[PDB]
Amino acid sequence: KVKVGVNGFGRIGRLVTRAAFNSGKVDIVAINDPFIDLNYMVYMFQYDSTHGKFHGTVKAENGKLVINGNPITIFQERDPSKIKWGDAGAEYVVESTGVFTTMEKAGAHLQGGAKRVIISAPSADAPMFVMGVNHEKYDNSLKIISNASCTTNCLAPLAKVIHDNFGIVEGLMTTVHAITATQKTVDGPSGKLWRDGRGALQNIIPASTGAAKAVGKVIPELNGKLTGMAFRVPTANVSVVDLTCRLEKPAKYDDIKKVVKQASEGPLKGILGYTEHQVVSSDFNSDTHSSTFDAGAGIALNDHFVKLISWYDNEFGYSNRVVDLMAHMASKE
Amino acid sequence: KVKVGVNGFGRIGRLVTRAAFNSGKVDIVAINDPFIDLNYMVYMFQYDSTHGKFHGTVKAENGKLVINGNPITIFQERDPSKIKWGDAGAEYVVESTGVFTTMEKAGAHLQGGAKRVIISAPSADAPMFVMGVNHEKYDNSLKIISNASCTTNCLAPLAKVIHDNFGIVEGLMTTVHAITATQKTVDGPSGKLWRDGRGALQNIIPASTGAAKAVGKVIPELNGKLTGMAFRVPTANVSVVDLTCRLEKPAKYDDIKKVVKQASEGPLKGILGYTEHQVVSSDFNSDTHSSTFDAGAGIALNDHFVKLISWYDNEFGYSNRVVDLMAHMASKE
Amino acid sequence: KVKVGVNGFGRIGRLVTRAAFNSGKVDIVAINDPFIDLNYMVYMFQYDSTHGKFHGTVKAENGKLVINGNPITIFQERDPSKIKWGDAGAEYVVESTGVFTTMEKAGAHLQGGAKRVIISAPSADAPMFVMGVNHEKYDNSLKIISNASCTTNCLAPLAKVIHDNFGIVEGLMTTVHAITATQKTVDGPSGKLWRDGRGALQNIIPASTGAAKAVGKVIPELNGKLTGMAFRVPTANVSVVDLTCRLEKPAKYDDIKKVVKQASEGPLKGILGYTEHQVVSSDFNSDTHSSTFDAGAGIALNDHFVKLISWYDNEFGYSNRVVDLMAHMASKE
Amino acid sequence: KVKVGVNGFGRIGRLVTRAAFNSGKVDIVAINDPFIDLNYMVYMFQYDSTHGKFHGTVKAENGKLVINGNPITIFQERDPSKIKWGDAGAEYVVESTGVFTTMEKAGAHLQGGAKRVIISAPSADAPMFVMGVNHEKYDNSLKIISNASCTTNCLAPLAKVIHDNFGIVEGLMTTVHAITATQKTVDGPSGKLWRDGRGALQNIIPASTGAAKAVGKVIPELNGKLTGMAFRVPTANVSVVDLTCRLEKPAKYDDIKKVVKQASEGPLKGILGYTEHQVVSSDFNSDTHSSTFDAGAGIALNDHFVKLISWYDNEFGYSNRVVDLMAHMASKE
Ligand SMILES: */C(=C/C(=O)OC)C(=O)O
Repeated sequence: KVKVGVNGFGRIGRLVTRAAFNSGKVDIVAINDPFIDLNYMVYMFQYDSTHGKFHGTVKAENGKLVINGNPITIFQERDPSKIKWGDAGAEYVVESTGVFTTMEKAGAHLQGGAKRVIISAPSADAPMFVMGVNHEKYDNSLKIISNASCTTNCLAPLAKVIHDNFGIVEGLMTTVHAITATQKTVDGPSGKLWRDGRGALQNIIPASTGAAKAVGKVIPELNGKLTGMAFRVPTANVSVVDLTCRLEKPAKYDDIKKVVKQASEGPLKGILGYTEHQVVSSDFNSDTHSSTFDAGAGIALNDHFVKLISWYDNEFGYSNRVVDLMAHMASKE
Repeated sequence: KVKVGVNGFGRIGRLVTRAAFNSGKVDIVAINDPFIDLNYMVYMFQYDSTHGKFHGTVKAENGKLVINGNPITIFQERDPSKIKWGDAGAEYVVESTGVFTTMEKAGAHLQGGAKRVIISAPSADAPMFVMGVNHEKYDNSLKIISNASCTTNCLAPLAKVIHDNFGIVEGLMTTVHAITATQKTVDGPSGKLWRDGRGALQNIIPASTGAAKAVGKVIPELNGKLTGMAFRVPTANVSVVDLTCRLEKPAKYDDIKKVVKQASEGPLKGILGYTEHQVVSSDFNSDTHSSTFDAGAGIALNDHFVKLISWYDNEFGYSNRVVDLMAHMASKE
Repeated sequence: KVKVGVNGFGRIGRLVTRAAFNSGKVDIVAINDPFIDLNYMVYMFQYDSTHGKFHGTVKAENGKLVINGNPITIFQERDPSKIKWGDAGAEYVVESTGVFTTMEKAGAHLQGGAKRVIISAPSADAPMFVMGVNHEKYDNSLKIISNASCTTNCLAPLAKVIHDNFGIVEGLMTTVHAITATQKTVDGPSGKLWRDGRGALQNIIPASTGAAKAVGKVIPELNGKLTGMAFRVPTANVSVVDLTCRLEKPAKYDDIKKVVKQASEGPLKGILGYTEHQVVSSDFNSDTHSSTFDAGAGIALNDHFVKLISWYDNEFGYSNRVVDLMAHMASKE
Repeated sequence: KVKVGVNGFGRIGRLVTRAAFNSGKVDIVAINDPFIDLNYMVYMFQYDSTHGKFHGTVKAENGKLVINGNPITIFQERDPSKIKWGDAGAEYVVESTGVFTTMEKAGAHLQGGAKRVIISAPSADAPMFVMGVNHEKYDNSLKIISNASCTTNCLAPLAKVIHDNFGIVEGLMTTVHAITATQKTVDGPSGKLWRDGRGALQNIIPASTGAAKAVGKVIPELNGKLTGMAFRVPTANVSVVDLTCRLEKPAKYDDIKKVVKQASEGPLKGILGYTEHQVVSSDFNSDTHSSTFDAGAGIALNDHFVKLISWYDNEFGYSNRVVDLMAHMASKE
């Protein structure tokens, strides 16, 4: 129903576009990317190494990108304040470039005639939302908004269920993470973060992340009670969260499984998944959940100290939540 | 000095053999493998995808394996009771097939005339040792010994230092582990461990391990205080330990750093390393340490709750610790 | 309509089974595998790293494997002679273990009451068929038959169109091939084929193949005019043929492209594909074509000396041809 | 003896530097790179994922890079016309950025006081050389020179031996090539070459190359008689040439082995290699040959039509030829 514009046609930009057409929950009417012209967009959207060929039509017709017969207006504007969102009829804009994450920069989209702006990344100052955790706190007064990180959309729905039930005294998270566009194929320059320059095919690579800490802004009761870090490993897609956490109320592993499977079939349905199957990462390729709890993989030392494992397609899970949020925003207009 | 026989020319057999000649600490004089003919042994020892071409000479000469000029006796004996280790003059036998890990099956090497057996794997009942942790607890009465698991040999020297200075109340360990010979190139049969059957190039694979619980047996104070699990990731070699633990005494991160660094210079030198460098996994390929503490990669929630990172070359570190163990058993005969 | 048994639930067995239900061209009524129980068959069939989760339903129910509501008799017989194919109504048996490839060993399925046997591998003596090339030479006298290799099914349809139109004086093929179930994760034992034991993730591995020479059996006019070799490379699936051939009659690259495009739209449709798109290997993952000509990747030196590139999903292409071969066999009884 | 400056501290710039210090054939006195400051250089040079950690000493000392006690002056200029090579005393400049490969752009180094420039890539107009093939046609008049490409350096020495002895009438070349710094970790923008945009870990990627044709410039007799293409595969390093050629004089395979072994032992020593071992790509990691002919991997259809296989470390071999070419240039001053 709501008409959407996407700034940036990267993995997130294209996969949000793909998720909008598959779910039908929003309508993509404009795309802006200064480094990908229209024919190149046809090709980049049609063919995907990770998620296969688009099931649908995609063609260049009279200067438009046409997907499933729906023409999309294309801008090639390096400055966000110069994108005529309002001319193209784009009410919400997905800011997915990764370089306009502050409320000051992301706000440029309001100049072109856009009413609301969703940042597809963590934000220093924009209010962060995670579907099924704190989305119901959104209101019409917020015009610039963040959907947090993929890792945050994994840990947070799991953290919520475990806090609400047994209470998290303190937790340390490791994410074993698929490679991303920011890494390099062979040892190369990554001036800010030296490890991230090292060959992504050859290396387990330790990285910093604020994704755990950030759970404290979508679940305030956990503020200052979570942090962690990442290992980038050589797979194309799908990441796993490893949450090590002390609970204050006693929790048998079967209890943890009981409450998580309850949440998965009830209000967190389609956001937090549950499985007892002998799954590996490629089993969650193109899986739309934010988080799928892996019963068999985790381990408890005692009733108050556990290791919990949850899978997430860092590409497809996150992109589907960016669509799910925009549909909630538009239901509350 | 002590004359060693190796059962099984697998990854461990060849690299134990390789580390022997490189360190000179022991003298290899026999190999038994019944699926690998002498000519094939030349090639498999000469060429290594992970550790590069053997720096030295290897040839098949008059039915022996001649490495740097030292002729080695070759057996093709499917049954260990039937290997004449004594005739060949092998004081110690390394038991590296991974199927003779119980004291009963391992003992067969004594029938052939060997006096001692080192098991290059965890054992149900054979006594386990970790260099730098309980190797002095070894005495001439023991004739069937285990050198534990490569993972235990990474976690133990770190647990020891941390527990010595701060006390470990409890810990949960994740190891992000390189692929091994037991895994498959594509989805294949692993009847008892369905996940280890899934294609190793495609998948992050969750796995059970006893390496953390095993640390209870070489540091008895830690018995019942540690467990863990592993992820298999598509890299050829080098693995990392992620120890989340609670300490009863306050430990500022700079205090954890000082003590581990101080241990690495002192009694534990060459077993536990210390680094502040921006390292990635391949920086440790063919590194002879058991455990290298990674200062920058670790993170602390607070003075009591820490996530500590240690690298290990699961192939080369472990193989050097088997050679080291046998060296120490010789210094006390 | 024709009722089919599968011997071996390996990569080919399961994907032949998957292709039978997806296409609906045959009915799988029976499977034999001595190393894979009923339960484990549910999991291996349902979850696939390469081709994703089975679209449809799979459960164990009353000792039978139930796919899309169709029950399947499960045998655990090591000896092919002793499989009661006739009691379960298996008229054709797919011999997919790759250890019963001779007409003598393959005949063993007729003992248990099967009428016809399709070896899902090349055979030393059994007549070999390629769909769209020589499958019309099949008749009812034949009971033991081979569907050739995945590589022959890629090369033969292209070779046919090139020979038909311009005449192949001679040619040499390279296949750059994805990793298979016979390779090793780390340097391991491969006594017949020393290169094939070197670690499949680390290495480009040269290999011998008879697949180019076998095109001489399905197109007798090319007997003695083709040979070739392979490189194994670290991808899970999808391979490519590289055909360097001399042409009798003069052929500009544009004429080659026309006749290949024509053949792909006409009598070789669904078997030979044709594309001018900027494709890469993963664009053919789960592509059911035997052979897809890549127009942009090929190059001519001159009107008589050219290099032609053709993609093949070595798993899913070949598996669909086995079902197509059996369906054509049912039509001619 | 000759003093050398390196423009660009990428894979080629660092490994030429590494080869200069290990062979001792030239002295690196200066390095320019605008995106990599002094302390970053110490790290990127010290630790290499492919070639291992540097064997020697490297430190930042008083604004100079000090390698094995030799201090190196570190520029940070974007416009080569403004590097003060003269003042640092760099007589030869290695132009290794990839963006200054024309005589006019590379000529900019002469304005800074350098006397000659070696382009470490193919050039549109600068004369190209391959050591062991046409390097003796260099003379003191040439101030701007190209060292051709890693692939040309592999094909040219093999093509010269085959052509000197049997006569190359026509050849088509495929190179199966390791991933490079121009590729992407996941599907990403590559506006001029769309296939090079697709995820390098997931894909066999066809590509154009002028390497086989360029052989016609260093061996004028084969001008217009060679061309080829490439496939990029997911390995970190080491590539292979696949040469399908037709000969004028008859050549049994054993005659081809004989004359290639002969040239590898005699005047092409250290440039062209020869082996009969069951080698795989990793067996050539850090191998310094231009080309190693793999006798067992190649195949003949007949005495006039053969496919020949030659391996090359596309990073280390090429880097060592750059040092060698500068050693030759210094000798003819
Ligand atoms: C072709 C190779 C392959 O990938 O097999 C699964 C074939 O098997 O027929």
